[PDB]
Amino acid sequence: GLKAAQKTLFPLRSIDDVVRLFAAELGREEPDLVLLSLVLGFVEHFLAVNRVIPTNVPELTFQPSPAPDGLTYFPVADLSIIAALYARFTAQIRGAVDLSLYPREGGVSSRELVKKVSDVIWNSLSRSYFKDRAHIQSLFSFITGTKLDSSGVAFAVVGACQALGLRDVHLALSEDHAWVVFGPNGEQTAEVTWHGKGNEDRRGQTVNAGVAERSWLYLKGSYMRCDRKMEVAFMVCAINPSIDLHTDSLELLQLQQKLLWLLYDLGHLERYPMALGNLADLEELEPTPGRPDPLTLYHKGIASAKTYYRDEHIYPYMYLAGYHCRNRNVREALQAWADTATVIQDYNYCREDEEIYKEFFEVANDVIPNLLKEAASLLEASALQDPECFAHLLRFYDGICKWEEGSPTPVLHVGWATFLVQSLGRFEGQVRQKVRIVSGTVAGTARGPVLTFQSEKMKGMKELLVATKINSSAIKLQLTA
Ligand SMILES: CNC(=O)O[C@H]1CCC[C@@H]1[C@]1(C2CCN(CC3CN(c4ccc(S(=O)(=O)c5ccncc5)cc4)C3)CC2)CN(C)Cc2ccccc21
Repeated sequence: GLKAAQKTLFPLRSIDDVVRLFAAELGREEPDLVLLSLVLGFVEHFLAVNRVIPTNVPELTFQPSPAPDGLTYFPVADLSIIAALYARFTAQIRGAVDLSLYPREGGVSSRELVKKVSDVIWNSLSRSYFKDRAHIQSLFSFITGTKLDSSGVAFAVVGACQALGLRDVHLALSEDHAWVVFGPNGEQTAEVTWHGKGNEDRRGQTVNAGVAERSWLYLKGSYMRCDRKMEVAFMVCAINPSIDLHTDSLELLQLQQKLLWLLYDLGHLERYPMALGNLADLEELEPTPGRPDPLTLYHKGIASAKTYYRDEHIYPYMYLAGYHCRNRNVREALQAWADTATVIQDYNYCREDEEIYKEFFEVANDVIPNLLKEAASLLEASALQDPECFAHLLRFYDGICKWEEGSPTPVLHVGWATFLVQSLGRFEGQVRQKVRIVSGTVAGTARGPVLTFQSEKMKGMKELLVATKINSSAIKLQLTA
């Protein structure tokens, strides 16, 4: 329930008031996920979902404040409103799950109980709604509009488990999926939501099969296993400032930025590489004085991935590659994309890994080709004369070819092939020839750029890629084989 220490910080008439609430709750032994998710959901609703202030609705009020170029109206999170919704949730879950009927062997939650709570959330949801709809992540959505996005279901199951007093059930995240972790050592996995559009219902099942499959979706087992603090972080990263496709709520941007700096300072993003990248993106738009540069943050994310996740994550490098791409840094962007490909090389492409495929596809056949086309125009009155770029480009295609190896479905098709030739061509033979494609001569040590191919496809083409004249026939045929 809501304790006196929580209720005294209400009402929340500003961003700074909401941050105070989070700061307090993060200090608590067990931060209340339900309360924090409801508050965020409440403010997001009026700052992005429906910005029109209600004319008839009493008891609901707005707080005027000076804006940095007139006035801004913030939704006042009243204790009456937030507690009413909090009460509705706890009522709904407690009045559906009979704890007496389940034996809590030394506090450890049984698989049967986990599945029950998972079913309560699942069966409460609307029969038909657009699953990729924005602002349907928070518990405010589950209560007010009974709609939740894919990862939102998993967050709710964890929030609901917490309400029931089950302090061992936690959120488990990958880079494109969410599930639950529980057990006496927290080694029992349970699917509690769906993935993609029409890929069957694996709910209630274990994650073991996807981990063994070497699929990017279950990150070969080196996925995030949240604590209550990392769950709060997820919640903050889940803030959606999008009003529409081209505009954003400044208050929700300013709110997500402040909450992430708070989380950072208590060291709660040290195991969340994608959060460091999100904070970096926000620091790029409106940098807060005193705080580190976006590049410091982009690399803190990469550092986190290498330290706590065996350097098996893709987005930390994508976040950096995007920043350099935005800043037209070409070599640095192509370096970062080549690093991304080195990670995906020891993964196998499975049907459910479609999101990361679409990402590599856009960079290989749209983003990189545009950067090189732009680079070519700027030459006529530099990165196309740098041999390191051409090495990075080839290392990028090396990782993708290596990824395809051992995969049940092919990655590279004739569509990838055309853009390889085009991109190779953007570099003059003289520049291409400077890159030495060496397999190595002596293993270890005793007491122009150099590149080694890991993939068979790229190895078989080493001589073709470096030739003065490009044989489109052979290069296309070898990449697609
Ligand atoms: C923010 N951290 C986080 O955990 O946000 C959670 C919170 C709620 C769900 C959400 C998420 C994430 C969202 C972030 N993307 C990562 C972002 C970073 N990208 C990114 C992709 C490509 C490039 S590029 O360089 O190739 C490029 C640049 C320019 N033009 C073309 C291409 C640059 C940047 C996407 C990851 C998923 C949502 N998701 C649907 C389910 C989910 C599931 C588990 C964990 C998190 C999440």
